[PDB]
Amino acid sequence: PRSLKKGVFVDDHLLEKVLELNAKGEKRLIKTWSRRSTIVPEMVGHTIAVYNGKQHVPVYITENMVGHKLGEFAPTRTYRGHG
Amino acid sequence: EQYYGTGRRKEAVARVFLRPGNGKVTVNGQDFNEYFQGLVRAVAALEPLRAVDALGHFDAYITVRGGGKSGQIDAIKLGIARALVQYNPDYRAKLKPLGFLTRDARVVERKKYGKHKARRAPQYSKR
Amino acid sequence: KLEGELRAEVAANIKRLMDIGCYRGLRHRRGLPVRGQRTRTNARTRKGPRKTVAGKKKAPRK
Amino acid sequence: GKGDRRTRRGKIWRGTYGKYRPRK
Amino acid sequence: ARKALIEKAKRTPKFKVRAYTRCVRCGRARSVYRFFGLCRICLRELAHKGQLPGVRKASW
Amino acid sequence: GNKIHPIGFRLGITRDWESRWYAGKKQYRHLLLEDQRIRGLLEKELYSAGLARVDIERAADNVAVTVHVAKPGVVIGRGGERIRVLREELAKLTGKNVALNVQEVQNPNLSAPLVAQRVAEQIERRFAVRRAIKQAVQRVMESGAKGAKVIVSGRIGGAEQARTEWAAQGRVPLHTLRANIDYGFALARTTYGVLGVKAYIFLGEV
Amino acid sequence: KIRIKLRGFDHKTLDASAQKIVEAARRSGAQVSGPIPLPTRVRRFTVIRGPFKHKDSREHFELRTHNRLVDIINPNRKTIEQLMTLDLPTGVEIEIKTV
RNA sequence: GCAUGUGGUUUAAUUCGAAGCAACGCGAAGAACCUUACCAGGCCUUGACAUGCUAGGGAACCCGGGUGAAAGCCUGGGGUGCCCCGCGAGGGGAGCCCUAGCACAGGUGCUGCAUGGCCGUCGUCAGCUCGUGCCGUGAGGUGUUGGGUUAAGUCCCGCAACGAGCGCAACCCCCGCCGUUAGUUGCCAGCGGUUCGGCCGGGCACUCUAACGGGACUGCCCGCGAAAGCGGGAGGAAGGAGGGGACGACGUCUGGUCAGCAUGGCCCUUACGGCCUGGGCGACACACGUGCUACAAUGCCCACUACAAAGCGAUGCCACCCGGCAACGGGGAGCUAAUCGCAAAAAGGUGGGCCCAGUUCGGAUUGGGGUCUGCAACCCGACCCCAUGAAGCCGGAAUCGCUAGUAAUCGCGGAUCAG
Ligand SMILES: NC(=O)OC[C@@H](O)C[C@H](NC(=O)[C@H]1NCCC[C@@H]1O)C(=O)N[C@@H](Cc1cnc(N)[nH]1)C(=O)N[C@H](C(=O)O)[C@H](O)c1cnc(Cl)[nH]1
Ligand SMILES: [Mg+2]
Ligand SMILES: [Mg+2]
Ligand SMILES: [Mg+2]
Ligand SMILES: [Mg+2]
Ligand SMILES: [Mg+2]
Ligand SMILES: [Mg+2]
Ligand SMILES: [Mg+2]
Ligand SMILES: [Mg+2]
Ligand SMILES: [Mg+2]
Ligand SMILES: [Mg+2]
Ligand SMILES: [Mg+2]
Ligand SMILES: [Mg+2]
Ligand SMILES: [Mg+2]
Ligand SMILES: [Mg+2]
Ligand SMILES: [Mg+2]
Ligand SMILES: [Mg+2]
Ligand SMILES: [Mg+2]
Ligand SMILES: [Mg+2]
Ligand SMILES: [Mg+2]
Ligand SMILES: [Mg+2]
Ligand SMILES: [Mg+2]
Ligand SMILES: [Mg+2]
Ligand SMILES: [Mg+2]
Ligand SMILES: [Mg+2]
Ligand SMILES: [Mg+2]
Ligand SMILES: [Mg+2]
Ligand SMILES: [Mg+2]
Ligand SMILES: [Mg+2]
Ligand SMILES: [Mg+2]
Ligand SMILES: [Mg+2]
Ligand SMILES: [Mg+2]
Ligand SMILES: [Mg+2]
Ligand SMILES: [Mg+2]
Ligand SMILES: [Mg+2]
Ligand SMILES: [Mg+2]
Ligand SMILES: [Mg+2]
Ligand SMILES: [Mg+2]
Ligand SMILES: [Mg+2]
Ligand SMILES: [Mg+2]
Ligand SMILES: [Mg+2]
Ligand SMILES: [Mg+2]
Ligand SMILES: [Mg+2]
Ligand SMILES: [Zn+2]
Repeated sequence: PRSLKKGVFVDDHLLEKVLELNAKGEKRLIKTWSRRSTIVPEMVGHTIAVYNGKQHVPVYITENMVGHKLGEFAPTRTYRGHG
Repeated sequence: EQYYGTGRRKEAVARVFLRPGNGKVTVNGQDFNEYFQGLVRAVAALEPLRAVDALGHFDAYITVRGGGKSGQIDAIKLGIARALVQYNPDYRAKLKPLGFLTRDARVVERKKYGKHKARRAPQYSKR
Repeated sequence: KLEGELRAEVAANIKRLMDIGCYRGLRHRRGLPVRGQRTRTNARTRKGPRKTVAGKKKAPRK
Repeated sequence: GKGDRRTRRGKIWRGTYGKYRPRK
Repeated sequence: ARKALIEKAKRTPKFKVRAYTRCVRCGRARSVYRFFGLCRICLRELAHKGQLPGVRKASW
Repeated sequence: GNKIHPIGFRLGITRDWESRWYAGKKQYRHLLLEDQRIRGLLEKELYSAGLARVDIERAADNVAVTVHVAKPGVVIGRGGERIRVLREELAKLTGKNVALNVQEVQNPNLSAPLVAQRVAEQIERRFAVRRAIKQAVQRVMESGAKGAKVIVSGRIGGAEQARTEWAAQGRVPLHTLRANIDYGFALARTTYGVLGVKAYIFLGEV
Repeated sequence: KIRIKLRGFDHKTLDASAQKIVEAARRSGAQVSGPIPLPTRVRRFTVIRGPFKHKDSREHFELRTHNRLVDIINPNRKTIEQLMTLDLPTGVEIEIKTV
């Protein structure tokens, strides 16, 4: 995991959009590309559409899904089975 | 007073110093038998003496560096024989029969490319 | 925390992950590797024994 | 036991040091 | 060795870590030797020409 | 996938390097590329003068570029002007004190790189390829040489079928190490495509 | 008092140059520890021969930086005034440290 | 069982080539972004790069805001240099910049069956040929064949042949013995001083380091043979090519590669060019190839104790102290290095444990907690510690390697490289 000295990593510009959405009490959909961002408890209850290489898919953020990074909730490849 | 002989064997170099007396032998600041603690081969190193009958009539101050201990053994073993002749040029006659003056030319073979090992070719298996 | 009381926590830990709907979740669900291994070969301890299927005729003719 | 990362052999082969094969 | 990527190669990039070497000659990305800034093709070629100084052919 | 570059084989035994200097790991990378930028330019700018070798000796902030050329006047220039222009443009691209001297390849018939070239030109100028070769090899042996060999390969003539022509006289002992053997290679660039000329010249047993 | 290291690629020129320095220090009034052959640091390179595939053929090149030490104890002035007048091989680097 | 490559299938994309030996740990000696050629999305259009040209606006250049995932898009200020004419206002000009338009650049788009170069290959196999003479109407033969010998078209005898060229051999490198020159950062034999470390004096003997040399020729003896040469012995460190390297003949494969580079021809030019962010190359009902680790007692674990070589490193290797189970972190000496370091060599040796068990064998898989690199470890890094402790009890039909310091076995280094 990420070293504990440097805290966690979220892209400033996603963290940006939420603080404005919090410090105004608004719950409007967000889209981003930075899968790579951790999930601070500040994001909780929001909805973030994240890129999976093709589209943005909504990801409602509940409590228990905080330690993780956003990408874990939009798989990148499509699988059915073999026929 | 001393008699020297320089024995090498396969990346090992032995420095043999002979001085008559009891029979005791030092390698690298330890007793011969403590240095080669549990090595069977070790005894062979003192075959050059035994085959001229001068074991006991000498001591040895020896040093080795390089190789594994066995390599050091056949190097000492050379070095002693090399030394028995600077002392007594007539000893050659006794040693050359079993060829104790012969530097073992044998040595580790260059790893060659496209092999795994110099010879050990990679496996061809199936079709 | 020991015995079956520990089996509890590990079990309900994976359970969490599936219920979350995260990647490691799906991998657990579908019985695939989880820490990121290859699957085009090996990956056997996760999928148990080998369910051989049909296949084709390569490369020239037969 | 070269695959066993809890032996001297284990760390010897992985080229690492740990509890089970420390430096000095 | 598409032209742009030889130039991009030189562009000091947004992060220290997109630093990558190509061959000062062909521009080849892949088998590039630090020490010469040449690939293992170019190395071979210039070595035979005699234009890499003190670079002999080995043999032991 | 056959024969070894006759030079790199003999290199250090019967044949010398075209760059002679020392450099530690730190500096080498760039003094190399600096040489290659020099040899890049002088090669373009002097094809007219028929140039065999570009020697690059080096000190510290010093470069002794010896240029080996058939027609040494063409390099010099009328008045002495052309050489000054080079030396400045050199010391521009180098940013060091370039010391460019000129050396008269007294006999282009025993310079493989030149024999090579002369043929390639001939091939470009649309000359008969077979004759072109026998007649080149000819000229080489006529001038002392102990052996010689020229290989043109590619779309010979117009030719849909790319083949290979070659010819030799005397001994050209590519296996014999002590054999001084000059090699040179020329590339002919043509409306129908590109062909390569190798020329080997056996010069003397050492 | 004056210690000269000699590092170059070609060992003929390297060795030659060092003779031109063992004698320079003689004809000027001093004794000398001879040209000592320090070990030589080889840099090997192992390129695949062909351009594409065919990994099972390589070619081995090396880069041999040769090292000679030379010491001039009892260093006079008629010594130094015969050293900054030499320089005769090109591919040899000199470094002088009065230690 | 796992690591990699591949077939297939799947996919928005799983970039592309390699395809019997001679494709499959192969191009890749380093795919998280980059690489990167594929896919999705947002962007630029004389373009990220070359040399220019016509017309206008500008010194070049420097810093800040807006929007944005970034790219890009819009916008604010600072700045007036140089060359010529002039007293000056100022006109002209070089360079660089922007806008419009034109030559054009760019293309890892196609064709390796249009090519160069380089390589794989039969094959380090002993062959492939030419001048003259000779045989034959001629294609062609002779020589090169035959008998002996050889690793060898290597030599001997023979012969219508006598030679020669490319090949074999030799000249080059490493290893094995000795010499001369050389004494530091290496070395310690007798000696002086010792904090017991070659540490200090001192010395180069020895080891070594590394530059030049000597040495081996079937030379000697016996036996066989017209000869070449073969068997055996002596002296010798080495004996009949002493061991290993580099070195690939005329040609074959329409072999490989337009994706290293180069290049003919065909194709695209606000798109097949270029920038970016994200995804992919890592997908998984399956199949093969190459390998790692094992299935254990000639073993496993823990402790103590020995003996290497080759490399690498002053943007780095990091000794020693400290915290920490540890990865590692903080402090910090030496070293541009025969000095300082990486560095513990592991098998081995001595002691003790386990006692035939899916085990103190095996270490997959997963849960949890950390470390480091990196803008960033979800897809997809390695490492540490706790817990989990799968298959596997020596492998069917088939099949591979190796003839001596070889195989088997055990560790060590390096290239690429932030990792
Ligand atoms: N390189 C090379 O020579 O081959 C070597 C080996 O791989 C053979 C290969 N063998 C196998 O698969 C077998 N091995 C085990 C797996 C399965 C199978 O049982 C193969 O494919 N054989 C048949 C198959 C077949 C049956 N029917 C069609 N149409 N094909 C074939 O294709 N023959 C060709 C022909 O009939 O012409 C071929 O071109 C050939 C020409 N001369 C010979 Cl001899 N062979
Ligand atoms: Mg922002
Ligand atoms: Mg070995
Ligand atoms: Mg060796
Ligand atoms: Mg291989
Ligand atoms: Mg191995
Ligand atoms: Mg175990
Ligand atoms: Mg191109
Ligand atoms: Mg990189
Ligand atoms: Mg050929
Ligand atoms: Mg060709
Ligand atoms: Mg080969
Ligand atoms: Mg593929
Ligand atoms: Mg292609
Ligand atoms: Mg890799
Ligand atoms: Mg990518
Ligand atoms: Mg990208
Ligand atoms: Mg004026
Ligand atoms: Mg003015
Ligand atoms: Mg093009
Ligand atoms: Mg082809
Ligand atoms: Mg093909
Ligand atoms: Mg006739
Ligand atoms: Mg024949
Ligand atoms: Mg042969
Ligand atoms: Mg012959
Ligand atoms: Mg004493
Ligand atoms: Mg001293
Ligand atoms: Mg020698
Ligand atoms: Mg005879
Ligand atoms: Mg040969
Ligand atoms: Mg083809
Ligand atoms: Mg891949
Ligand atoms: Mg299987
Ligand atoms: Mg501690
Ligand atoms: Mg530390
Ligand atoms: Mg041990
Ligand atoms: Mg025991
Ligand atoms: Mg079982
Ligand atoms: Mg059992
Ligand atoms: Mg054999
Ligand atoms: Mg290793
Ligand atoms: Mg490294
Ligand atoms: Zn290149």
